[PDB]
Amino acid sequence: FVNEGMRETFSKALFDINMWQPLFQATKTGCGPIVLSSFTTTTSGYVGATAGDALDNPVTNGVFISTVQIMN
Amino acid sequence: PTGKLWRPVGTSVATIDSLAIVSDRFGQYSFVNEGMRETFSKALFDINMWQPLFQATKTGCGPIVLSSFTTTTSGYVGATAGDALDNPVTNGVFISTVQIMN
Amino acid sequence: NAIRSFLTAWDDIRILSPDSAVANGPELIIEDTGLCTSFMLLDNIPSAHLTKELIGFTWFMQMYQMTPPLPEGAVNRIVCMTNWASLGDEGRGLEVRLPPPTDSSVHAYKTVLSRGYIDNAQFNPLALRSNVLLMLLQFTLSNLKINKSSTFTSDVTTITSGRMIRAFEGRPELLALAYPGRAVLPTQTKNAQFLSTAIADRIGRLDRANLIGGEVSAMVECMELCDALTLHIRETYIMLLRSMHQDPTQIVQIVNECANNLLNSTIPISLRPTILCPWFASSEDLRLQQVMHLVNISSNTAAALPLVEALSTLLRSVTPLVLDPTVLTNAITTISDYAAFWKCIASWAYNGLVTTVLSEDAFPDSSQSITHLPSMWKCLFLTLAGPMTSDPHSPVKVFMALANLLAQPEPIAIGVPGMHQTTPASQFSHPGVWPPGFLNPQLINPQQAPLLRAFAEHIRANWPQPSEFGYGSTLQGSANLFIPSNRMVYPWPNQPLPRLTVAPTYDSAMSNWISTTIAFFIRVVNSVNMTATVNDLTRRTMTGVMTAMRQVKTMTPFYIQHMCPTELSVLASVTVTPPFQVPFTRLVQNDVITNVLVARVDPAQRGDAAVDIRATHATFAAALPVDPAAIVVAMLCGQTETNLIPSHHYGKAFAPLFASNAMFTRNQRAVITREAFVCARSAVAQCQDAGFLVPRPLDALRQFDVTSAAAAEIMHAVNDAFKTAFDLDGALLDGLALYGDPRIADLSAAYLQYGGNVVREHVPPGPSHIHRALQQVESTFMAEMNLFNVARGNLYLVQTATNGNWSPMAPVAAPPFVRGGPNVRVVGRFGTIVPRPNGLEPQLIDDGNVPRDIAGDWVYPSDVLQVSVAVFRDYVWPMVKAGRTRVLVELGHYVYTLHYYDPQISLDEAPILEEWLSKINPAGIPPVPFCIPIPQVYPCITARRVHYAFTSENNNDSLFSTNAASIDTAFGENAAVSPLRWPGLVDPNYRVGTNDLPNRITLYNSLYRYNFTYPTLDGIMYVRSAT
Amino acid sequence: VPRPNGLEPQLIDDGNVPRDIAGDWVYPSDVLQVSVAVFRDYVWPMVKA
Amino acid sequence: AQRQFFGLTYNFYGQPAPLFDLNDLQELAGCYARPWTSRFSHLAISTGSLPVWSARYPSVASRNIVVNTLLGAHLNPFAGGQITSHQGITWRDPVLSSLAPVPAIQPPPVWAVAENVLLDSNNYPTYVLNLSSMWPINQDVHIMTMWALSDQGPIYHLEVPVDPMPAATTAALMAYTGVPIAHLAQTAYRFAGQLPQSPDSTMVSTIRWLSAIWFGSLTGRLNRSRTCNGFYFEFAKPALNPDQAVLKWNDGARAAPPAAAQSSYIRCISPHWQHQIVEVAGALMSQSVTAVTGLPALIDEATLPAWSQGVANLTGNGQGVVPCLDYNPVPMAAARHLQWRQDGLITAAQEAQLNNDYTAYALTIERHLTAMLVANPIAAGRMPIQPFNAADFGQAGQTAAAVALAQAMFV
Repeated sequence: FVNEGMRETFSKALFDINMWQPLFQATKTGCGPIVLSSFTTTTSGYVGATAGDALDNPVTNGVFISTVQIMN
Repeated sequence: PTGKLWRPVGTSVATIDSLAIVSDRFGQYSFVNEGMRETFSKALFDINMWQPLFQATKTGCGPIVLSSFTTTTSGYVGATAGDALDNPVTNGVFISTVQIMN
Repeated sequence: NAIRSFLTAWDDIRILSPDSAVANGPELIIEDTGLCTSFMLLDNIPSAHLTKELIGFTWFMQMYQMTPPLPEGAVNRIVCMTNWASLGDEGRGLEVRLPPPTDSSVHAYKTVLSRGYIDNAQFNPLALRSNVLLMLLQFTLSNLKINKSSTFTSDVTTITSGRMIRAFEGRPELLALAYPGRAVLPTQTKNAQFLSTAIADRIGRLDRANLIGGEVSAMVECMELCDALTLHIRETYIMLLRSMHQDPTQIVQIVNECANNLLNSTIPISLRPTILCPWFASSEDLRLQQVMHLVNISSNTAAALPLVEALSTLLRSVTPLVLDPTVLTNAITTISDYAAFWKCIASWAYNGLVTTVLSEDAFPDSSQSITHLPSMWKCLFLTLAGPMTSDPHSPVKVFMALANLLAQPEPIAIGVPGMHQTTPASQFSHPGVWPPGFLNPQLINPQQAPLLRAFAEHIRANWPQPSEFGYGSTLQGSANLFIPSNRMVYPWPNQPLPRLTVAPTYDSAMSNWISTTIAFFIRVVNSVNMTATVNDLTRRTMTGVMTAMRQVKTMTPFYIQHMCPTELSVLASVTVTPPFQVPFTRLVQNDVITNVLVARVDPAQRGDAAVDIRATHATFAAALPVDPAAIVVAMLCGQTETNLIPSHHYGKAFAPLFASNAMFTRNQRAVITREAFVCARSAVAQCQDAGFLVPRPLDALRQFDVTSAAAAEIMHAVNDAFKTAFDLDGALLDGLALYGDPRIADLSAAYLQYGGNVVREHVPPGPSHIHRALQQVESTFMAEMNLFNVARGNLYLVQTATNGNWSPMAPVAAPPFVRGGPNVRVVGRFGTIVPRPNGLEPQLIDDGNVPRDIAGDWVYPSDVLQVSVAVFRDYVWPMVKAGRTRVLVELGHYVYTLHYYDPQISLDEAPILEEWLSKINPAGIPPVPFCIPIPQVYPCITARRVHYAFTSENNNDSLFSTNAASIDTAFGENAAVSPLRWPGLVDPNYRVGTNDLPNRITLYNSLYRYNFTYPTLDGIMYVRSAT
Repeated sequence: VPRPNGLEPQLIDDGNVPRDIAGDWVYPSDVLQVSVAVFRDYVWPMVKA
Repeated sequence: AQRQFFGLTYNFYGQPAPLFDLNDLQELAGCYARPWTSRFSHLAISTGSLPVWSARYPSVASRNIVVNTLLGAHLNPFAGGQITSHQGITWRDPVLSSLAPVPAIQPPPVWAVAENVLLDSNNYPTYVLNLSSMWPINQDVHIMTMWALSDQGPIYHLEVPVDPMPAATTAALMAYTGVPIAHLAQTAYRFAGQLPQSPDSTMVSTIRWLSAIWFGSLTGRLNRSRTCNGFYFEFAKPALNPDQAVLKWNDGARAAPPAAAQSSYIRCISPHWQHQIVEVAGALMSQSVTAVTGLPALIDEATLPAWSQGVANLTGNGQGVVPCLDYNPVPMAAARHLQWRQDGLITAAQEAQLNNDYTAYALTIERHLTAMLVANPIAAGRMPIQPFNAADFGQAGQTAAAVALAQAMFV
């Protein structure tokens, strides 16, 4: 799960990169602006640290990032 | 979302270039993401606390609500037209430059 | 009548507008200029003739007396009576006239299940919510009218001088009532004191001139008295109308498009501040109207057939195509009316409500050979005519007919289990039964069964490819279910009418079919096998005839592929009943609609699974038998009139059609079926405990669980009420209450395709204005039931011999004893008295089941009291008359009826009561009888009288005021005129348009008198012109 | 198409955009056949003038 | 009631006399040469969808654009006190009805041709002393003022209170249901132009609530699934007559009253308003309100033409002014379709579809006006087109801010 504040970071990190947009095109590197909404998803279920406690966090259409994504 | 808010500019469909930082007579509305309100609230909260001493000494000017410096605009909010296109926010809470000043 | 005439430009001839009835229109516009009310202040007990004192005003010498605006005299209640001050042209025969609380209001509560067993003197307590819902539904419908604005006259009566009041020519008596406070004679008397605090300003009309067209205003703001409930119902109906208003100007385009430009017109329409054309129904609605006709027709084929001939007429009476075998006969004869046909094209327009199958006679008995000539011909006619039908199973039945005939020369195995090459062709009528060999020609062998592998090969690659085309206008509203909006589905491939030539007239889909088939059979009648019985000469004569047919120059194949779509496209718009049409399918097997069905509730939530009766019939739609032998002729000889400019022809024909405003009757009967539905579904969904989500403002009223059979009556009462209110023709909504469960949730029509797939068109009725009002009314009935005589709360029966003050209605003293209180015993079911041998006194059977004794105080659930009144009246009732026992009957609500008496005439109440007990029985209780003392104006020595009844809740809210003609009252329960009823007239903080509705029916409101004009189009209509 | 309070009746031109009678018209004969009733009542009184 | 309308005469665009000749006086529809209560006269009788425009009047706003310079050319009163006369044409008497040729024996003084003459209204004492008769003239002059204070589209005024629609408003509005925006402009105008009404009259707060309720629909904010209070405007296909609006009533999920007042003047920079009966209707439908109730505040000097700079009591520059958010038809409707897709009214395929079907329609509007301005220049005499220049037609100003105003006007 990508709790509210943890999106602040990855957004604040990507925000500081998007800033350099004019230099990415100029030098043909990069690959377009990096939206954090490209690494996440909209699954829904119970989200906790263990079956026991995850049972008390029914989240619907929350925004989670899969492992292989947490990689990119 | 984060950054300044943008809105479609000129003739055409919304697109990555339709957008333009919605600036104006007040400066540019920059979005006030959830956590960044925690700070300005935590800062104002520590001031409101001293309410009884502000009246006593006729200084101050009433309690400072953070909802007096913001607004409820809506548009796309990003760091650049390209990426701001993926953050359509409706009636978000932005604080204009001249306000970010007060 | 939306359209009245249509002077056609080219012809210059004014076409004026005109088991299945002729759909007429709903009486959508009724209006009365009289007071907008249905709660009069009828006085009950007349006044004891006081000595006037202050008489009328004195202008110079004359002395002007004015009629007392409010009811005066002893006790004046608020007796409910729809259109009591109605001063308009007419009223939808159906109202609510309840007699003052002093009479048996019982009758008005006997619709639903009451009729039959209940004595005319008592209502059914068990069916009360069901009977109050229907009672209000008539109080609504009754009040569904528009408020013409009448003619004002500047009032010059001092206090109110300057204010523009309203005339009231019909009966000047109203002018008095209409504006209370206007010229109030200072005669200090309850009434006069109140009317004195009336704001001079509130009286008359509010706004200034406004949209003054000509000299009359478009819509004024009269202020006259008008019970918020009635004012709110009408303010709903005004909306119901506006809702379905149709922009008059757009009407030109609707006709222009609905006719495909063949006919183009122009209709000048003076736009005004007011104007109202209730001719438009949204596609959102039209679909609930479609699935609606689907319910009334049901499995009944006789009611569906009227629809396909209605079209079979219009079609033929408009086609440029003229069928005639003269040419065919000649051609054939050398070497040797067509309802069937027209009831095959009009059959496609309803392919889904009634398919057209091939008469079983057509098929050649599977036990017959192909060598048998009469047989092989009965087969050739069964092919040439095959595609012409709308049976999803024709491509098979056809192929099968030949698989039958030559069962021995071409003995090919049939895949479908339990079936053999010799199975009667007809028999195959399910996408399952289809032979695999037919589904894939490859399976058959060229040399094993030559003819078949060649015949299936033929059909697999020749049977016309279905198609479609748009139709009607886009500003219309689909009204069709399965196939895309305003756009039909045609059997053969269609194309824009090309300039007649040798090309399009031999290249049509049907030309190919007619051709390649005759081609194929010519090789069959020439088979080596034929030799067995076919002569060499006669075998040639066969090729001679079948070739005549093939080469005959028929012009229908071209019509059925270029000119026939343009007719249906149009004809499918000028019909009071739009075309129901399930998608066509050629050989795609698993997807060929097996069944079509209407569901009165999605299977999921459908308790008591009940399929749609339609399922019983073999083919999904009413199987109408069409004879191949006939259709083939029609198909093989359709020459058109020598001179023929398609433009001018179709033009002249579709002219008379758009002259009859039958296109708008459809939109109108539609918006009323959606009203009668969102209202029916609600009323039956409110009487059952579970069932469809509908606000239940009347859940407190006692009502047993309505079964399936019971609903059909709450359903006939609702459906039958609507028809009477809007005087409609045929079915409407009774289709729902004539079979299946009248307890409908949300209608939906769905067809299942053999490929195991169910497409289901849900059709939820968009917000019913009528119903929105009804709900608000039911909601009001709770906070104001006394105005309908019904009273809430239990009835106490403690005997009280006081000679003092009484008010059974709102008793000030504390409840004799609460139910779960100390020492009170609830009487057990049956309420059985148990006589006791020897000295011991008779004792009542306790609820705890252990018999207790009578002396004391019991709580009688009305249910028990009604199943033993005889035992009650002979054991506990007497024990009550003697101050020994105190009963407490429990009735949630009921119809009370009080009788006023002289506080000075000492009379016991027991008799006036048992008159009651006497009529109580299981089948129903008579109105509870309270006895209130007429409020005396002068101190009078009252007489001792014993009373027995009185309620727990205060139910004297009905009581409007007592002794309006006096400076006050000395004895009876005195009641000054409550300002609350008139927040508009009295209170300075009123707000034009503000109600109270859910809680308290206000009297002097602020209605909005309208002045609508009904434009009635009649324009010129130019055709297209050759070119 | 007729026009309100004293305005020239527009003659629906070819492009399908009503134009006005006081001018120069080209009448595709066929048109004139399914239309005379009109021609004679609005354009004719015009040609004479 | 109300009597104190501050006006402003039309601009000359650098031309000698006012852009109109003698023939314009005896061609106006309705009442002879009476310019008062005209505007929506040639539309009194609807024949079809096709916009009413002839040879001399090449467009929809052509009828009004002409009655404007013709109006100002004969407005010495309120700005001088006299009656005067322009080219031998004057009013009959003090009531100011139709225009007849200068009466003999006692002819009025010749009007001194001048550009942009400030109207004070109180300067003509006869007006207040005869209000109930010459009332329409107040509504009309107000129109000319809103049209004069702009070189690109009439500047009307939206508002919407902080609280929900009154109880008398909701009952009055449920009568203009099946009525196109083209007709709502006709019923609105014909209302406030025949009898002195009050600023707080029921029909005034409802017609204003009907105008601002129309803007949200025009922006897409108030569609089929988001009503202001049960009222909206369903739009048809742009390729199948987009002029059709109609005030449909539903029972869906209403919006919510804004935190504060959203008073704001709006304009249509794109010269498209000229031929669009929908834009001209939306403008004049709002002007009917600011007529009975003078300007709620002053107009922003931010942009506007070079002649409306610092007017007497119309356009200011201080803090008592209200910003003017001007838009452009094409980008506005392009953003209007985008709103429908957001909530799920149209498919993501009909998003880029309705844009091509509309931009093609708005192209017809452009191809028409450009071809008319060349045919009818400006130095010729009249001004049925109003010289807009071909360098524009697609330079959308702060249209993106007008859309953000609708989102804020209905939260």
